[PDB]
Amino acid sequence: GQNAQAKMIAAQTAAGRRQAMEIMRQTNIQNADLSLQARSKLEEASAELTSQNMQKVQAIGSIRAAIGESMLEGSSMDRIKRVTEGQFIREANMVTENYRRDYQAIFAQQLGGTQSAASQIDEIYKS
Amino acid sequence: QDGLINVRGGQYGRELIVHINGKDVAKYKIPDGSQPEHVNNTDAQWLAEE
Amino acid sequence: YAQSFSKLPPNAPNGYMVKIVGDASKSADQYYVRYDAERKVWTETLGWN
Repeated sequence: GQNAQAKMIAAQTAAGRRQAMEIMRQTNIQNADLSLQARSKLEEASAELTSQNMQKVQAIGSIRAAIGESMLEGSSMDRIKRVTEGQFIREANMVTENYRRDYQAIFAQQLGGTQSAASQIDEIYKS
Repeated sequence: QDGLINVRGGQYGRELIVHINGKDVAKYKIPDGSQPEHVNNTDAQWLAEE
Repeated sequence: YAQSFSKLPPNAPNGYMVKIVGDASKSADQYYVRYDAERKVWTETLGWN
């Protein structure tokens, strides 16, 4: 039955082609979820950095209030606030950098998944 | 006078509708996601442009 | 008019203005913030009109 063999093999072309199409659908959908997770991480970083900003308002405010009633002024009295403002800037720089590391990890995971899907599609095609 | 449409991202198989002044001005259907070419279709900036 | 502070988009036109009105029934959380394109920061500023 040559026709039977052709029908069976045609089913293999159907099996591999839909299997490969599904590999792309699953890999493409996972990547979208990772992108949404990265966006949510960005939003969380923004919220925590805003909290850091609000704490800074009260912190630098107190420095100005105390250094304002001291009756001394000068260079050392400005170095007190300058060093404090710097600590807040560096702390925010860390929130902004921890986010970059997380995004890089997501990027690497997405590339790994895409490469795996590519290799699987090659395997399916090679039959 | 004006507004904004923040685009967090694109998910495959969903539909996007913008309703302004009682009119569904924008209607887009993201493909299922089997073709790799749909990366642009799900991209945030490409979707915003569309 | 954006209810919560986190609802603001991460990026926006330089001159955009948004009001928080957190509660919608109390005057405790009413303030305006405008975006800053070059600095990529939403700056609290005086309200419109």
